[PDB]
Amino acid sequence: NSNICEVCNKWGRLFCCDTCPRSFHEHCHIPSVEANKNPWSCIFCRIKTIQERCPESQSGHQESEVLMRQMLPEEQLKCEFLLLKVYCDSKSCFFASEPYYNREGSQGPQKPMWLNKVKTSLNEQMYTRVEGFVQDMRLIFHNHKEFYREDKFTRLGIQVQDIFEKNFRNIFAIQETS
Ligand SMILES: [Zn+2]
Ligand SMILES: [Zn+2]
Ligand SMILES: [Zn+2]
Repeated sequence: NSNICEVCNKWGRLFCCDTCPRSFHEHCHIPSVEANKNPWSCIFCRIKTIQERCPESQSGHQESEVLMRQMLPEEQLKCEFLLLKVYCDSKSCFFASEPYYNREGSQGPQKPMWLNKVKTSLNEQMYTRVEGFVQDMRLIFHNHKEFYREDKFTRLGIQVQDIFEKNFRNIFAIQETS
């Protein structure tokens, strides 16, 4: 197994996947690494199994159809994994914890949002459809773009949004377009 956490790339107290060589800190894995279960399979393995059981799940989909899906167990897992993929980028640190807004010439957003809040919301089963999760994720970056205006710091929002969107299209097998 790897000797660093797959998500944050640090060593420490790691839990090892029994079906691939990845390792995780307890609260870096999403959901948090389970108390027992021997063997244990990580989220990357669980996602791979879904695809393998239903190869046609990788045929292309319309975003509008994906968003309206109810958050049954497999859609819940896919959103957990998509959230994890954003945390895997080190630039996610800027969007992880609750922000605050005091900048000359800007007003804070009406509805602040951050990754840890989405993480809690998923854990507490607060989203009933995929749309709920995706709207909150996109809101994180949209709030950032609006607040930071012409500062070059706006680019961090663009960059982390691109990681989100690429992973969304991959995980949910969105039909490729130009
Ligand atoms: Zn970690
Ligand atoms: Zn694994
Ligand atoms: Zn099938």
